[PDB]
Amino acid sequence: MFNLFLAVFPEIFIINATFILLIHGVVFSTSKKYDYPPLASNVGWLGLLSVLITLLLLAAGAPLLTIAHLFWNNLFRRDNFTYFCQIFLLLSTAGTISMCFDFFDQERFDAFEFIVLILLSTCGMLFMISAYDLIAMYLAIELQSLCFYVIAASKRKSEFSTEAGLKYLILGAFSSGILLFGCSMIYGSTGATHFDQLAKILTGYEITGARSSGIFMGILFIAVGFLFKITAVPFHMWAPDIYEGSPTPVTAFLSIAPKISIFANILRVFIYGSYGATLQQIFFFCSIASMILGALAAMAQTKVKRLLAYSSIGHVGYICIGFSCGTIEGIQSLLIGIFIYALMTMDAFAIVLALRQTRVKYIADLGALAKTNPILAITFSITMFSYAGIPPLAGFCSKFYLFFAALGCGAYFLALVGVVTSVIGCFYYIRLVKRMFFDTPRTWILYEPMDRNKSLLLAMTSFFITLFLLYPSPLFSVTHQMALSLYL
Amino acid sequence: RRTILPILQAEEDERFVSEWKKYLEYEADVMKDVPGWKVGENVYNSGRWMPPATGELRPDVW
Amino acid sequence: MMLEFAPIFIYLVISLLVSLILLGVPFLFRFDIRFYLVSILFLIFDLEVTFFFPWAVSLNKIDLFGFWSMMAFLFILTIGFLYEWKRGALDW
Amino acid sequence: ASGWGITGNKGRCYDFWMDFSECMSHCREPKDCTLLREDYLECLHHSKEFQRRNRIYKEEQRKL
Amino acid sequence: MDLIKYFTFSMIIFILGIWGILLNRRNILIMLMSIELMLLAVNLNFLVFSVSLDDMMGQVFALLVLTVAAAESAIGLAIFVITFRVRG
Amino acid sequence: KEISKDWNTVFERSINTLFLTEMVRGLSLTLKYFFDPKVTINYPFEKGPLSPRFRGE
Amino acid sequence: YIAVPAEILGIILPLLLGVAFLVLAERKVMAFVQRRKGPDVVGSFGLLQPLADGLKLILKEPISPSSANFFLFRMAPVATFMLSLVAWAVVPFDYGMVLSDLNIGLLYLFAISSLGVYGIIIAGRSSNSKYAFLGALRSAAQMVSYEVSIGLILITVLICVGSCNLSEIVMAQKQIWFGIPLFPVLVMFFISCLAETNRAPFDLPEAEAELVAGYNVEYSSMGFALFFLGEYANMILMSGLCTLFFLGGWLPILDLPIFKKIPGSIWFSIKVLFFLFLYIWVRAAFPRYRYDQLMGLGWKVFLPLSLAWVVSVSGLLVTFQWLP
Amino acid sequence: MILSVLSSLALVSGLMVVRAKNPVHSVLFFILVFCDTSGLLLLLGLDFFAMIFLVVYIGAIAVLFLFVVMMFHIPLLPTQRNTTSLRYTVYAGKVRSWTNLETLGNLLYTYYFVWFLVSSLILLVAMIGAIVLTMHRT
Amino acid sequence: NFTLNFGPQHPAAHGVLRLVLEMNGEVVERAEPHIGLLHRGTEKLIEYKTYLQALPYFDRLDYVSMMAQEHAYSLAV
Amino acid sequence: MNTDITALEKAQYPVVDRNPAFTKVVGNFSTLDYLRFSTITGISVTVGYLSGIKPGIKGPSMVTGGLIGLMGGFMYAYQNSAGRLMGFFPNDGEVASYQK
Amino acid sequence: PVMEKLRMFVAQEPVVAASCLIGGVGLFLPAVVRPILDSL
Amino acid sequence: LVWLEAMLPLGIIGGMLCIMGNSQYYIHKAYHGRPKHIGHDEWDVAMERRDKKVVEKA
Ligand SMILES: CCCCCCCCCCCCCCCCCC(=O)O[C@@H](COC(=O)CCCCCCCCCCCCCCC)COP(=O)(O)OCC[N+](C)(C)C
Ligand SMILES: CCCCCCCCCCCCCCCCCCCC(=O)O[C@H](COC(=O)CCCCCCCCCCCCCC)COP(=O)(O)OCCN
Repeated sequence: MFNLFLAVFPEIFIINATFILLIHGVVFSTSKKYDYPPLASNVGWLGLLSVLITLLLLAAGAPLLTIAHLFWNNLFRRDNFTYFCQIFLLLSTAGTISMCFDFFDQERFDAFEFIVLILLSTCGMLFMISAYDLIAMYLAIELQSLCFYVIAASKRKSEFSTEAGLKYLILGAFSSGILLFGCSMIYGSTGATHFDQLAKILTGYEITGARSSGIFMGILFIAVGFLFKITAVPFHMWAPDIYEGSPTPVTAFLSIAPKISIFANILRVFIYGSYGATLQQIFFFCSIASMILGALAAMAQTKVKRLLAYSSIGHVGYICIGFSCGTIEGIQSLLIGIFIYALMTMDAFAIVLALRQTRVKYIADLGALAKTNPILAITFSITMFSYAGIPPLAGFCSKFYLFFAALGCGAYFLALVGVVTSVIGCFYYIRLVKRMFFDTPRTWILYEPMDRNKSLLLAMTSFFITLFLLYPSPLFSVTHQMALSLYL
Repeated sequence: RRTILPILQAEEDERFVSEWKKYLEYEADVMKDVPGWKVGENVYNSGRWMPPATGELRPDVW
Repeated sequence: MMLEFAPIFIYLVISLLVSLILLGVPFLFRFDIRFYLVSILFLIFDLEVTFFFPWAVSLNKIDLFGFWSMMAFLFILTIGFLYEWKRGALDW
Repeated sequence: ASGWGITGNKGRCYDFWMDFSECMSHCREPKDCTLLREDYLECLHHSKEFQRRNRIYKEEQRKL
Repeated sequence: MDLIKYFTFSMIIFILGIWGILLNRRNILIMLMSIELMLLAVNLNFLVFSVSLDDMMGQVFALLVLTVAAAESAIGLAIFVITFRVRG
Repeated sequence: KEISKDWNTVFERSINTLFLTEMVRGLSLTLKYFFDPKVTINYPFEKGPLSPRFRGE
Repeated sequence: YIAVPAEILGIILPLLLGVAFLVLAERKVMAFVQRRKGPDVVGSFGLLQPLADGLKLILKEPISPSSANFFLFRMAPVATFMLSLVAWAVVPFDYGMVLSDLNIGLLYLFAISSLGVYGIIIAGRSSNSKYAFLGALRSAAQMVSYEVSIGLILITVLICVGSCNLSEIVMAQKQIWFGIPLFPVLVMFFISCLAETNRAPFDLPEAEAELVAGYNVEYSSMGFALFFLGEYANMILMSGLCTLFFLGGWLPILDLPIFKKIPGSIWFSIKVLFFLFLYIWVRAAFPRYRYDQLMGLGWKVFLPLSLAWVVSVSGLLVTFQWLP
Repeated sequence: MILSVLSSLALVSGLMVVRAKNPVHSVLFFILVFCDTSGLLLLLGLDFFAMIFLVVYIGAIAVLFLFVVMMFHIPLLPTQRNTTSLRYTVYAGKVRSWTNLETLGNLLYTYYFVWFLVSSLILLVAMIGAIVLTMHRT
Repeated sequence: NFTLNFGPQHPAAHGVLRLVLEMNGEVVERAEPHIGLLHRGTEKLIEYKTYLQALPYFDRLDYVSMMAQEHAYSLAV
Repeated sequence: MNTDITALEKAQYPVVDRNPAFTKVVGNFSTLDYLRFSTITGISVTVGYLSGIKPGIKGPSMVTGGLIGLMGGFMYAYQNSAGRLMGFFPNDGEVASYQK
Repeated sequence: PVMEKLRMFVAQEPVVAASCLIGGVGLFLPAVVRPILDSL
Repeated sequence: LVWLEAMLPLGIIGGMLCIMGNSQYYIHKAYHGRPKHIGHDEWDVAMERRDKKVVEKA
């Protein structure tokens, strides 16, 4: 009876710790004895400890978590792919929550509900990766969606935060409605909400032999909703505004934690529920458009957060290249690109949060940064080059293997567009470089020193980026095992 | 109620077979041209029989 | 089994007619947040009632499992309501 | 497909789906018993029966 | 033929909600009603499909969708009243 | 610091404030007067008492 | 199938005259509690007083400019009155003395009660006043708040019987009423029905709405009276709900097979009028309750306690396998 | 014919929702859309959902919207000559026939109980979010 | 903030009471009563009448404690 | 309810009590399980104390961290003990204990 | 000890303490009494 | 004794409450010939339909 729950401890524990943190915060934030203490950093440290403990629980249950798989079959199906995806998403969440501690006390934002909502959205993401049915898929999407709608509008003094939160709300609600309408007809035309039986009724007959106007258009609507979820061009109506308006730690959690889970979800849907080979076309054109428009639009931006938003869109296109070529190498390149992009995004947002102590807004404020803090300047330049794809760094390997996967399937146009978009993409990255090493403005902005957690995370990520090409075997082997575990 | 239905099911079967042979002789009557019509056959390739479908979803509530 | 709603429809039509004939006799002669908060709490604690309704009726069929799942649901909403209570937003 | 009926007895198409799934459980090529898949699909919607009745009504109509 | 009528009615409600949310970029109130209309249309799709197939996975998920609809409406009006506090 | 912290008396007070003992005691008083004879007088037939010193017409 | 309208009229007209005589009973009982007589001159014992009141209200000029869109103000009384009547289409008086036989008929009652909030809201909004609308909104918030306690108590009742059908609920009370074990739950349900109709010490929202304004709004002569009629019909309905659920709906109270001459149709009516008498007693025995503490009470002493009662009933029934 | 007029009136109300002149009338037509939808579900044979639509949509969501608005201002061909008499009724299964409520509760809290707890977590997210944003308490 | 006014006619406010008060929406911030609605003019009338003719004015001042004011006037005399 | 605890990937190691009761696996805690439980609880308590000095809540933070650490360490120890009995873990001790 | 604080809490909040007591009874009956009567 | 005057309006409203039910009961019995069943399930409506058909045939 109780031992049938050995496969859900990494989630039951995080829920219980979330409840304990919420209770402790609400009890001791209104105590007159301590005079309404600012227990946001306390709740944040306890939440980081809880995330570490549930990561330890998840890591040591590799032989476990596959028991009572018949009992849990209707609800979720977790396997080697799900195990690694969860163990990486939880690490990303831990890093994000760790690098935002100074944000709580530097600008006096002691709202512990931020941390509990991070934790609960992370629980929703952990549900999403294990989700193996349309209903659980949609519910796990909605958990993180509502958590982020609440969190984005948390800072209720700036017109950017509120308007960005409202735009995110409306766009996410429309995307969720589109996706749910898509799932409704796939249920209607076949029954069989479960993924296991959805991958068996559609494999029997190809879409070319006979045309089913329900399943095809439901699959199309599901794909459209998912592309809205990851903000893939042309479904990028407000994403730069969302990333600019939202608070910096929120945007740090976004574009890493949500995208990983949504991409795992899209992998599960694409591999099983798609046998008509009609999602190759929708991913093809949309990824090409994302590549081109991200490369051509990030060069015209003068702020920092908008540039990171458009770089995220471009990297989403680069990763989506892997969906068009459906092979083991394509999925391997996709997952490796996701991993490298997650590390580089964490490093870049650590940079942005570091200069947030003095309210950095534009790209010209970080002028002559090689004089005040040379080592931070070097770190930022290295991270920017890693974004660019320069060979002697991580990020070049991901683009390399994505191009290899694209050429493996004979999508020769994908390789050419990838090359040209990379060529333009590196240009404005180097443009960012010039204003930060070479030309010195008349007025210099002075940045106060950083704290230990952000510095440690930044140093670890910087040494990972530079020295990745020396020893990349473990990542490649993890990714090859994960790609094959979708079937066996 | 479980010791009463075999006779009610029996009379329902009688009525249904009466209506079914009437409809079969009606269908064989209209279709004498266009050779290739096998009159009444099981559309189920497995051979299992189910009641004739009607385009009225949930009819047993009104 | 569901023909018993047409009487409701006819009753509603006749009640509307009676209301009309009752109203026609003489003829023939700024913002508060607390309101939003109480509405939200009502919505949240009305969804739980809509969830309770299938649980109570079918509680016989399900022993020691549905009961404990509903108890976990109640515990989650009780944690929510406890956070509601201490934070304020519940008194005027 | 799931097997939980509305009235509380069983899905009217559950037996056909289970027969199809059992055939596919030991058939590495889907073409061998695509007949069962067709039976399950047209058990959901009754497409073929409705087409036949449409043909009957067309034979009625052409007599004009 | 009633399944066709049901599906067409729900689809027209869906496209009408899309129409409502697309036109007025500023109302911010009609958008929420249009989103609710979209959710309503999808709920009717699920329930009608569940009745037609005599399968129960349609009504369970339709009932669960109401929680999402209510939560989205609550958060939407919270953000709306926060936004309105700035102006006027 | 007004305190009533005793194991026995906390139970006694927490019951009176929970079973509406004061409300019931104030409610049963009106029912006593419900069955009691009334004090009114039908004016046109019975007049209220006066005094020889009354000041009228 | 043409027999329905006769039943509809037979349910409607006695309800209206019962509302009139319930107003008369209110006046008379409050008079007797305060050592008075109340309306006695008209009729024999005041029995013709409501008729005189009605004929007086009709024979007056109607103040109906409505100072507004002319539509929303005339539809609010219609909506509240039709709702307070349609809530009566499911009550199982004795055995076949029920108009509609809904297989749920309880979640239906909850829905109908919850829908009876828009009437007062649009009445307040349509009535162009800066305080009447606000008072109507506070009253709506009060009813909305006590709806959840009503629903939890309904769930408590529904757990024991096991089916939503109202007739089966009374059928399940052959052994005991459900009022003997659930007496705290019965008190809670009475207080919630008392506070959800603004007919209680839980009254202040509307009481101050007239004190500070005097109803200097578009006050129709007897078009406004439909609110009063609907409120008293709701009084009667929520008086009968308590004797449907917690008391025996029509079963004899404490009876040996001797007093079988009387039918079950009056066993219901006697309990209904007893609960109405309790309503009047509570009104004329307690002082009014402030809205500041009204909301706090309704949210902090009834929701947690009713939830605890739900939990305890469910746990006790499950433990000993006493479910339906 | 009951379905056609009800669907048409619902469609008209939904159309007037998005092209309304003032938010009050928009919400008023928004209520009528769900009223007609619940009637349509009632015709479909699902009484439970038809009344949950009153309890939730026009019971709490419509009230919430109104509160916010107040302040801050292949088909089978119709030929049926020989089909109304070809209805085969299987009497087995009519004995001990569950309703729309017993069947739903049989498997909502027992087999698919994870999704139920996910919906609970969604409700908790909504409850927390409505408080963090809007507590001015000045 | 709005400034609504009292003056209810039922005897709740003991009648003849006019109260113009400013509230903060729900909480009153300042109440300014407007007395003078019952200024008969007794003080001016007493001067025109004998010490005995002026006694019944004192019954009409505080008309729930009629013999209390007569007591004060008699003691003064 | 119908419960079947059968792992997709079978245990590579000998299995004892394929469905172990809660009390027995709690009673199967070895010295390593107690050590890891203790170190997890101690780390959690230390983090709770250290973090909650700036807000001033030094004791309540300790208690919260202690509760979190107790729950996490107990879950980890139970998982290890179960996987040992289920056979997923090296379990060289109670396989010998089973024989005698 | 905890008894003083618990009793002071019960004195100040009667409804919350009563609700907790009844809920604890209703949760203790099926979690403790039920297994011991299951085994007769 | 003296308090019966207050109970007369209660008696009137109770009597009209009981005739409320009795009216619809007598109307339904008059034309249908039977009182209304407490539980109408699909099985009960199925036998009602079949009984109507067999009575019509006979
Ligand atoms: C049991 C099920 C779960 C129950 C909890 C679930 C809900 C979560 C609630 C978590 C928050 C609860 C936090 C409050 C608990 C009581 C707080 C407390 O005990 O601290 C007391 C007293 O506590 C202590 O003194 C010692 C307590 C800590 C020592 C024990 C550490 C915990 C060890 C392991 C945890 C227990 C074992 C695991 C559970 C069995 C107050 O001391 P101070 O006021 O800080 O001291 C004076 C401060 N000043 C100088 C400024 C005036
Ligand atoms: C014979 C047939 C009669 C049928 C009618 C039923 C009787 C109706 C009698 C009604 C008479 C009184 C009506 C007055 C109406 C207004 C009174 C409300 C006052 C009120 O709400 O007080 C609250 C307590 O009420 C409550 O708590 C009430 C709920 C009762 C709780 C249960 C009490 C015992 C529980 C024991 C359970 C035993 C079973 C365990 C297995 C808390 O008042 P406060 O404000 O001072 O509190 C401080 C917190 N801010």
